[PDB]
Amino acid sequence: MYRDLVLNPQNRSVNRGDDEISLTKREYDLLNILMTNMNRVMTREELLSNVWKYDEAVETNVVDVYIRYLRGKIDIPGKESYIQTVRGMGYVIREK
Repeated sequence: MYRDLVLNPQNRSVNRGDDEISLTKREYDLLNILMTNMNRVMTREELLSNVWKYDEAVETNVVDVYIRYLRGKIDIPGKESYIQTVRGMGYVIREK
Protein backbone atom coordinates (compact mmCIF):
# COMPACT_ATOMS: atom_id res chain seq x y z
CA MET A 1 0.00 0.00 0.00
CA TYR A 2 3.08 2.22 -0.15
CA ARG A 3 2.30 4.85 -2.76
CA ASP A 4 4.62 7.77 -2.08
CA LEU A 5 6.49 6.43 -5.10
CA VAL A 6 5.27 4.06 -7.82
CA LEU A 7 7.57 2.47 -10.39
CA ASN A 8 6.59 2.61 -14.06
CA PRO A 9 8.33 -0.33 -15.76
CA GLN A 10 6.71 0.58 -19.09
CA ASN A 11 9.23 3.41 -19.46
CA ARG A 12 11.22 2.53 -16.35
CA SER A 13 10.53 5.84 -14.59
CA VAL A 14 8.95 6.55 -11.19
CA ASN A 15 5.82 8.46 -10.23
CA ARG A 16 5.76 10.70 -7.16
CA GLY A 17 2.10 11.57 -6.91
CA ASP A 18 1.24 13.08 -10.30
CA ASP A 19 4.87 13.81 -11.17
CA GLU A 20 6.58 11.36 -13.51
CA ILE A 21 10.34 11.31 -13.00
CA SER A 22 12.71 9.94 -15.65
CA LEU A 23 15.49 7.70 -14.31
CA THR A 24 18.67 6.28 -15.84
CA LYS A 25 19.15 2.50 -15.97
CA ARG A 26 21.19 2.48 -12.75
CA GLU A 27 18.93 4.93 -10.92
CA TYR A 28 15.90 2.80 -11.77
CA ASP A 29 17.56 -0.44 -10.65
CA LEU A 30 18.76 1.11 -7.40
CA LEU A 31 15.36 2.59 -6.57
CA ASN A 32 13.70 -0.73 -7.49
CA ILE A 33 15.83 -2.81 -5.12
CA LEU A 34 15.26 -0.38 -2.25
CA MET A 35 11.50 -0.34 -2.86
CA THR A 36 11.35 -4.14 -3.25
CA ASN A 37 13.06 -4.38 0.13
CA MET A 38 10.95 -1.73 1.88
CA ASN A 39 11.84 -1.13 5.54
CA ARG A 40 14.98 -3.26 5.29
CA VAL A 41 18.35 -1.54 5.38
CA MET A 42 20.47 -2.39 2.35
CA THR A 43 24.26 -2.17 2.73
CA ARG A 44 26.38 -0.54 0.04
CA GLU A 45 27.78 -4.00 -0.67
CA GLU A 46 24.28 -5.42 -1.19
CA LEU A 47 23.28 -2.50 -3.43
CA LEU A 48 26.54 -2.73 -5.39
CA SER A 49 26.13 -6.47 -6.01
CA ASN A 50 22.56 -6.01 -7.25
CA VAL A 51 22.87 -2.86 -9.38
CA TRP A 52 26.43 -3.31 -10.66
CA LYS A 53 26.28 -7.11 -10.97
CA TYR A 54 28.93 -7.65 -13.64
CA ASP A 55 30.73 -4.30 -13.60
CA GLU A 56 34.48 -4.04 -13.26
CA ALA A 57 36.25 -1.24 -11.38
CA VAL A 58 33.16 -0.07 -9.45
CA GLU A 59 33.49 0.43 -5.69
CA THR A 60 30.88 0.96 -2.98
CA ASN A 61 31.28 4.75 -3.24
CA VAL A 62 29.32 4.67 -6.51
CA VAL A 63 26.30 3.48 -4.54
CA ASP A 64 26.45 6.63 -2.40
CA VAL A 65 26.79 8.77 -5.51
CA TYR A 66 23.69 7.25 -7.10
CA ILE A 67 21.67 7.66 -3.93
CA ARG A 68 22.48 11.37 -4.35
CA TYR A 69 21.41 11.32 -8.02
CA LEU A 70 18.15 9.72 -6.90
CA ARG A 71 17.52 12.25 -4.13
CA GLY A 72 18.17 15.09 -6.56
CA LYS A 73 15.41 13.91 -8.87
CA ILE A 74 12.87 12.61 -6.37
CA ASP A 75 13.17 14.64 -3.16
CA ILE A 76 10.97 17.67 -2.53
CA PRO A 77 12.05 20.81 -0.64
CA GLY A 78 10.64 21.04 2.88
CA LYS A 79 10.16 17.28 3.12
CA GLU A 80 12.50 14.61 4.47
CA SER A 81 14.24 12.44 1.88
CA TYR A 82 12.46 9.44 0.38
CA ILE A 83 15.70 7.51 0.90
CA GLN A 84 17.11 7.48 4.42
CA THR A 85 20.78 7.10 5.25
CA VAL A 86 21.46 4.72 8.14
CA ARG A 87 25.02 5.27 9.31
CA GLY A 88 26.92 1.99 9.48
CA MET A 89 24.18 -0.02 7.77
CA GLY A 90 23.41 1.55 4.42
CA TYR A 91 20.20 2.97 2.97
CA VAL A 92 16.47 2.31 3.36
CA ILE A 93 13.05 3.38 2.11
CA ARG A 94 10.61 3.41 5.05
CA GLU A 95 6.83 3.38 4.94
CA LYS A 96 5.58 6.17 7.21
